[PDB]
Amino acid sequence: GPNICTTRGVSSCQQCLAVSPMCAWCSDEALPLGSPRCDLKENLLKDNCAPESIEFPVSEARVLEDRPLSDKGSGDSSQVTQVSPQRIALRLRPDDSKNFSIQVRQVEDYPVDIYYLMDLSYSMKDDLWSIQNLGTKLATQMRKLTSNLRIGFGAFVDKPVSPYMYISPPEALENPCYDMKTTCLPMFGYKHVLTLTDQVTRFNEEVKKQSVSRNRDAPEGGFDAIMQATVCDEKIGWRNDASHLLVFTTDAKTHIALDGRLAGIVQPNDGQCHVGSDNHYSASTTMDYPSLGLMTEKLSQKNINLIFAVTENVVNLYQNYSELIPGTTVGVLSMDSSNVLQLIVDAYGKIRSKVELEVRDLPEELSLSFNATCLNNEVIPGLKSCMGLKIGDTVSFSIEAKVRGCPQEKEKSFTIKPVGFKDSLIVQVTFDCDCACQAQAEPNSHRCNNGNGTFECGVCRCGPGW
Amino acid sequence: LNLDPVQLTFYAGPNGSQFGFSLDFHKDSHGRVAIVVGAPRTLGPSQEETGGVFLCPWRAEGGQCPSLLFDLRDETRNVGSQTLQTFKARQGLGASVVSWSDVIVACAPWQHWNVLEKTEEAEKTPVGSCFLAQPESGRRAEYSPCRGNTLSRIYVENDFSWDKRYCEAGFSSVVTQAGELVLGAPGGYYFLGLLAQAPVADIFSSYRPGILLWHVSSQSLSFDSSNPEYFDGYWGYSVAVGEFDGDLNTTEYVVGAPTWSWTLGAVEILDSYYQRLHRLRGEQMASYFGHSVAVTDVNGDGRHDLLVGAPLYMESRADRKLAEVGRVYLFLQPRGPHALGAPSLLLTGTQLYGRFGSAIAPLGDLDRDGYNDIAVAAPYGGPSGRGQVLVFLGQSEGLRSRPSQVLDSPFPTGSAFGFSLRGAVDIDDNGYPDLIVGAYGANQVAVYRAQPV
Amino acid sequence: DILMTQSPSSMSVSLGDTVSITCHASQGISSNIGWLQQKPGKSFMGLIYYGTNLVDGVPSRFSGSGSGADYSLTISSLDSEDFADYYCVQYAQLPYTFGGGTKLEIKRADAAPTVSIFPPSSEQLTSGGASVVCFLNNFYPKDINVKWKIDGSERQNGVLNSWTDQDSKDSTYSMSSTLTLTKDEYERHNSYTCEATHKTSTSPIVKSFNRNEC
Amino acid sequence: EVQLQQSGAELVKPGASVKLSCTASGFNIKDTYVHWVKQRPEQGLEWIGRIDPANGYTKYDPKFQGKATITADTSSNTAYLQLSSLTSEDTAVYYCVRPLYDYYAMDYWGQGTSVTVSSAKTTAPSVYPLAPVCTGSSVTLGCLVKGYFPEPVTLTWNSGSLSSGVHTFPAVLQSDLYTLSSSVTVTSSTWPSQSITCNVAHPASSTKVDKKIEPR
Ligand SMILES: *[C@@H]1O[C@H](CO)[C@@H](O[C@@H]2O[C@H](CO)[C@@H](O[C@@H]3O[C@H](CO[C@@H]4O[C@H](CO)[C@@H](O)[C@H](O)[C@@H]4O)[C@@H](O)[C@H](O[C@@H]4O[C@H](CO)[C@@H](O)[C@H](O)[C@@H]4O)[C@@H]3O)[C@H](O)[C@H]2NC(C)=O)[C@H](O)[C@H]1NC(C)=O
Ligand SMILES: N=C(N)c1ccc(C(=O)N[C@@H](Cc2ccc([N+](=O)[O-])cc2)C(=O)N2CCc3nn(CC(=O)O)cc3C2)cc1
Ligand SMILES: *[C@@H]1O[C@H](CO)[C@@H](O[C@@H]2O[C@H](CO)[C@@H](O)[C@H](O)[C@H]2NC(C)=O)[C@H](O)[C@H]1NC(C)=O
Ligand SMILES: *[C@@H]1O[C@H](CO)[C@@H](O)[C@H](O)[C@H]1NC(C)=O
Ligand SMILES: [Ca+2]
Ligand SMILES: [Ca+2]
Ligand SMILES: [Ca+2]
Ligand SMILES: [Ca+2]
Ligand SMILES: [Ca+2]
Ligand SMILES: [Ca+2]
Ligand SMILES: [Mg+2]
Repeated sequence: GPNICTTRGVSSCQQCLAVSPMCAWCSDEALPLGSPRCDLKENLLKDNCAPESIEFPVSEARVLEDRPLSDKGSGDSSQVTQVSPQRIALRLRPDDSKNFSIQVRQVEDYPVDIYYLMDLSYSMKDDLWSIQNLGTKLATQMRKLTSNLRIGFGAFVDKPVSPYMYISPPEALENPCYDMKTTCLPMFGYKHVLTLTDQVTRFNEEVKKQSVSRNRDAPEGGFDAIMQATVCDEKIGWRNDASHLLVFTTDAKTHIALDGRLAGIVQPNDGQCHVGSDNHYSASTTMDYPSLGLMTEKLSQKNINLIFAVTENVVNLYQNYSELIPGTTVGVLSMDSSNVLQLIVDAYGKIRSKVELEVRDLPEELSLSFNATCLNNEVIPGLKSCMGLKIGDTVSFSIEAKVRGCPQEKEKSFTIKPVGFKDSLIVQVTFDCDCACQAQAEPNSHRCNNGNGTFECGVCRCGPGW
Repeated sequence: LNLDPVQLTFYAGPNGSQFGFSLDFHKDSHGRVAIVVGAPRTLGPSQEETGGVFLCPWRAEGGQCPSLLFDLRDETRNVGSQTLQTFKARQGLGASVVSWSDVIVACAPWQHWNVLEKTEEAEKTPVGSCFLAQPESGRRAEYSPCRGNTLSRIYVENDFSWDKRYCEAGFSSVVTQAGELVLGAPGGYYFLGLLAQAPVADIFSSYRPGILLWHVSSQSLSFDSSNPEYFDGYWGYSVAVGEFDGDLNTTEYVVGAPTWSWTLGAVEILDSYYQRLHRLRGEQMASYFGHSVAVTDVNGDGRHDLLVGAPLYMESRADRKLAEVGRVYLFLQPRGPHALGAPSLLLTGTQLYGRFGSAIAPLGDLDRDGYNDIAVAAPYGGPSGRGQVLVFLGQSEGLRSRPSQVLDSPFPTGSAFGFSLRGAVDIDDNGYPDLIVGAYGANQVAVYRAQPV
Repeated sequence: DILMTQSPSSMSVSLGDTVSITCHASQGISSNIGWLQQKPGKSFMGLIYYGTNLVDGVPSRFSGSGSGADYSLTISSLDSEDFADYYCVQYAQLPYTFGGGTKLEIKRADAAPTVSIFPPSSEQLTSGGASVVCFLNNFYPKDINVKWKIDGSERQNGVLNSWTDQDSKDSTYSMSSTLTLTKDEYERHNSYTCEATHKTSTSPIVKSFNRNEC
Repeated sequence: EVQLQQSGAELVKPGASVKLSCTASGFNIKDTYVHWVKQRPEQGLEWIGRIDPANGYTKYDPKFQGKATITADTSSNTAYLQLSSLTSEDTAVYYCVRPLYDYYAMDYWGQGTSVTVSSAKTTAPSVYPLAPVCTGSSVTLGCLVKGYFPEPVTLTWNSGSLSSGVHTFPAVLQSDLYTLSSSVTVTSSTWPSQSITCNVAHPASSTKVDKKIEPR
C-alpha cells in the first residue's frame, strides 16, 4: 500500500530521504513508469529494483576510541582515562535519531593540589599558631586518599588604603599594631607565600614565619586573593592533571565589587594576574574587588574547587555566596582553625562525590536527552548528573541525539565532558542527507529535455538557472 | 526616542582628571543653562591629585571649559590646645556635583581630617567635605558635618558608637526644592552610613574660612543603630528626594544601602526626620541593589515613582548558570498612604558585565506625550562592551519594557560612558529636554539634544 | 598660661572719633582671639570671633585685625552706646585668658571740683562715733587725690573713699571721702581739713571747719 | 533666639557651698561647649572651665581645681557650677558662655549670677544728716548711711521729688558692713527755707528711715 514516501510525490533522491528516515530510493533505469521510486526498502526489492542502486542510509553510532577506565589514577604521565568512550562517530539522516552511552569514573588515587589561602588579619593570630603542623598532619591524612599531594600557602588581609588601612600616626604604617602593646606586619592585600609543592615541611616552616596584620573594617579583601590565586597559574603552581582545592579561611564578611569606591577605587577588576616577582598583588590599590560572576568565570576556566572554610558567624553568609558560585563547598571553621584538617578532608570527599555532564559546541539543529544510571543500576530518566558517589564509583549515561531536518554543513562535532574532569567524549557528527548517485550525475543530459536538465539518480532535474 | 545621536556636543577636561565623573545642569540667575562637571583627579598646586570642578557654557561645538576655582590648600589650626588638620590630597573634589538655584555644591568625599592633642589623636580619617559656590558673586562656603575633635581612645571606650570619622560626606548629594542640602555618607557610624542635611543659606551664613570646626545649628544628621542588618551597609551610597507620604509640606528622602544586611542591599524611603516609611529589599546578594536611585512620576498620575539600580544582578540562564548583566526595578507609588508593593516592572541588561543600572536619570517628558521618561546606563554594555545608554518611555501602566532608543558610546574602550547621567533640562531652549552623559575614563562629557519626534 | 596685655586701660574720646584698642599675647595665637563688650551695669555681648569675624548683629563700625601676638579692635565713628568696657580673650590654649579691659569715656572740658566738708551729726556723736564727710562733686578729669588733715597734720587711717561713674548729663566725676573716728578721739583735736588736688589748679582746694566753733 | 538664663543672686556664708544654674533657651544645651567665667572689679575676668553637655567631659583652669565643679543635665537643659569651701575671694559675678559658630569661641553670655560670701548678719543702717558748717550762692547737703547688710539700699530726697543735682555714691564695705553717702546741691534761697529730707529704705531689714536735714 501507499505510504508517506509515495504520497508526498518527491522529485529527486535527496527529497525522498528527507520525507522520513524509513524512505528509500531506487536509481534503476529499468523501472516501470507507473512505479514510484521512493518507497520502503522492502517494497523496492519487491519490484525488481537492483540492490546496488538502492539509496537507503541508516543512522548508526560506532566507537572510534575506547580506552578502558583506569583503575588507579596514580603513576603514569597522566595517561588516566576517566571517561569511556573518548570519541565516537555519529551518522544521522534528516529528522532521525541515534543513541549512545558514556561512562564516567571517579578514579582512585588521583593527584590533589591544596592551596591554603588564609585571612591573616588580627583575629586570625590564634589560627596561625594552631596550623604550624598542618602541613605534615594534612599529608598524613591525605596520604590515605592520594599519593600525589602538593600544598602551598597564600595570605590576605584587605586593600592597603584608607579607610581600610590605618594611616595615622606615621608609626602605624610600619606597625599597624602601634597604638596597642604589640607589633604586627604592615598591611598587605594578597601575598603569595609558597608555591604548590610536595615537600610538606616547606609548608610548616613557611607558616611558622608568617604573622598577622591589622586593618579597620570587618569585611576583608579575600576575594582579591581568590582571583589572583586562581588566574596566576605559574606562580601558584596548579597542575594540569590534578584536583585543585583552594581553601579560603576567614572569620569575617568579605568585600565585594563596587565596595572599592570607598577607597576612591572605581576601575573594574580585569580578571588578570597582577602578582609579580615580589609575590604581592600590585593592583590591590588601583583595581576594584572582583564580582561573583567574574570569580565564577575564572574558577571554572581554571578548574578550581573553591572551599569556604569560615567561622560559625558567617557560615550562612558564605553558604549563600556558594549558591551563587556553583561548585563551591562550605565548611564550618572553628575560631582557631583547629578543625580545618577534617574540614579539608570532608570537603575533598564531597567534591569528588558528584558527576555532572556538560555539553559543549552542540549544533543548533541537535538536541540531546539523558538517562542517568547511578548508585546500583537504577536508571533515572531526564537526568545528566549523579550525586552521593564515592572514590572509585562508576556511573553511565544513555544519550540520544535528535536532528531537526538537514543542516547546511554536513560534518560537525561537539563534546560531552563531566564538570571538573580532564577527559571528555568527542562526538563526530555526519549528516547523511545526500545520495551516492548525485556524485555521478550528468549535467546538460541528452535524456533531459534536449540538454536543458540534469540526469541524476535516474530522473531529470532542472539545471542551474531554471 | 527622539534624542539626536548624529550631532553630539563634546566637552573635554585634562587627561587623567576623570572629567565627567559627575555632572549636573546649572542655571544662573538669568536662567542661562550651563553644565557643571566634576573631575575628581584633576591635579592641584603641588602637582598632586585633588580633583576639580568645571563650569561649561552651552556651546553646540562644546570644547574646553573654565574652572570653578576652590581653595586646595591644606589647613592647620591650633585652637583650644588642639591641632586641627585638613588633608586635600586625593580628596576627590568633583566626585559629586549638584546645582540648586544659582549655587553649585561640589564634594570631596575622600578629604581627610585629623586632630592632634599632645601624643594622642583622633586618627587621620576621610570625613569628606563639600565646597559651595555662587559663581556670579564669587561667594564660597564649605560644609563638613562629620569632622570631630574627639580623641581615638574615647571611641574605643564606646565600642565605636556615633563614629563619624570615615563618613566620606558628599559621596552622594541632593538638594531639596526648598534648598536643603542632603549629603550621603556611606562610611558614617563605622560604615553603617548616615545622611547629613542642612540649609544652603545657613551653610553660607555660618561659614568663615579658617574655623574648620563650627556649629550649623539648623543641620540634622541621621542616627546610629545597633541592628546588625545595617552593619557595613553603606547607607548613603546613593540619595534622592521625592514626595511619597501625600503631604506636600514634607520632603521625603530616598537612600541607597547597597550592602545592607550582609550584602543583600536595600533602598529606604524616609521623612525629613529620618523615620523610615518604606524599605525595598534586594533580590540577590552582591547585586548592589541601591547603587543608584531615581525619583520621577512615570505613569502620569502625579505620584512620584521609584527606580532602583542593581548593576551586578546575575540573570538566570539555561543549564543552571548565572550571568551578571544588571537590573533596574520600578516601583509605582500607590494611591493614598499605602506600602510600595512588589516591583511593577523589571528591566534586565543583556551584555555580560555591562552593569545595566549603574545610573538612572529622569529625562522629563522626552517625546512630549504626557508621560515622563528615563535613561538607564550600562557603562560596559553594548556588543562592543564600550558602554550604552538606553531610553525607556513612560506610559499609563508604568514604563515600556523595551527601549525606545539606544545610545552607543562614541568614546573608546574604558571610557565608562554612562557612569554619570543627567536629563530633564532644555539646554538649547528648543522645547525638548536633553541629556548629558559623562565618560570619566575618556575625560569627556557628551550632550544629546532632543529633537521633534 | 598665655598673658593678654590690653591697652589702654581707659581713654577719653568723643562721638565720631575712630578709636583702636590693642591686645598683646605673650606668644603667637594666630587670630584665635575674641572681643567682648560690657555696657555699664549690664552683661556681656560678643563683638568679634577668630580675629576678624563680626558676631551676628554687631554693627559694621566694629572691626578686628592683627596677627601673631598683636591684635586691634577699631570702632569707626563712635556712637553714644559705644561708651562701655571692652575685653579681649585668647582661645588658642587652655586655659582661656582675658585681657585687662579698656573703658571708653566721654571727653569734655576740664572742670574743678566743688568741695564740701561736713562735721559729725549730733545723732552719730551721741552714739559714740564721729565721721567727717568730704564731698568732691562734678570735676574733670577723673584723676584726683584727697588728703585729710587733723590739726594741720596728715591723717590716713580711717579714711573711706568712693567714686561715681561718669555722669550722664555733664559727663563729670564725683567723689566721697569719709574719715571716721571714735567720739573720744574726735574730741582730742579741733581743726579738720580735707585737701583736694586736681590738675585744674597747682594749689590744692582746701575746706575745713573747727570743732565747737560754729 | 539663643539665650542663657542664669539663676538669681546668692548670699552665702564662708565654708558653705553654692550651685549656680545656667538654663538654655531657644536651643539645646547639648549643642555646644558651655563655659563658666568669673568676674571681679579688680582681678577682672577669669576662665573657670567648660563642659560638653553631650558627654559630661570637662576642662578647668587648675586655679579652680577643687573649688569649682561644672556639671550639666540635658534633661532639664541646664548647666551647673558648684563652688565649695566658699571664701570672700569667691565673692564675684559668674557667667556662663557658649560660642556662636566657632567651636572654641566665647560669644553668647548669660546675664551673670552674683555671689556674695559673708558672715555678716542682716543689720539695719544708721542714717545721719550732713548739714553744712556755720554763705555762697549754692548749698550742698548730705546723707550718711552707715553699717548695713546686705545690699542694696534705695536713697531718694523728699520721697523722689528732688532728683536733679544729686550724687549717690557706690556703697563701700566697711568691715563686713556697707556704708554709702549721697549729696545734693540747690540754691541758697532753697535751704533751710524748704524742708529737705533723706529717704533711705533697706528691704533686707524692712526699714525705711528718713532724716530731715537741720542747720547748725
Ligand atoms: C542566607 O540566605 C537565606 C535564604 O534566603 C536567608 O534566610 C532568609 O532570610 C529572610 C530574611 O530574614 C527570611 O524571610 C522571612 O520569612 C518569614 C516566613 O517565611 C519563612 O520561610 C523560611 C523558609 O524556610 C523559614 O526559614 C522561616 O522560618 C519562615 O517560615 C517572614 O515571616 C519574614 O517576615 C517578613 O520580613 C520581611 C523582611 O525580611 C518583610 O518584608 C515582611 O513584611 C515580613 O515582616 C521574612 O519574610 C527567610 O525566611 C529566610 N529563609 C531561611 C530559609 O532561613 C538568610 O538570611 C541569608 N543569610 C545571609 C547572612 O545572607
Ligand atoms: N553599631 C554600629 N554603628 C557599629 C557596627 C560595627 C562596628 C565595627 O565593625 N567595629 C569594629 C571594632 C574593632 C576595631 C578594631 C579591631 N582590631 O583592631 O582587632 C577590632 C574591632 C569591629 O567590631 N570589627 C570586627 C572585627 C575586627 N578585626 N579587626 C582587626 C583586623 O581584622 O585586622 C578589625 C575589626 C572591625 C562599629 C560600630
Ligand atoms: C530514557 O528512558 C525513557 C524511558 O524512561 C525512554 O523512553 C522510552 O523509549 C522506549 C524505546 O523503546 C519507547 O518505547 C517508550 O515509549 C519511551 N517512553 C516514553 C517516550 O515515555 C528513552 O528512550 C530513554 N532515552 C535514552 C537516551 O536512553
Ligand atoms: C541504543 O539503545 C538500545 C536499547 O533501546 C541498546 O540496546 C543499544 O545498545 C543502544 N545503542 C548504543 C550505541 O548504546
Ligand atoms: Ca582566631
Ligand atoms: Ca577590612
Ligand atoms: Ca511629603
Ligand atoms: Ca506615578
Ligand atoms: Ca514621554
Ligand atoms: Ca533641548
Ligand atoms: Mg579581620
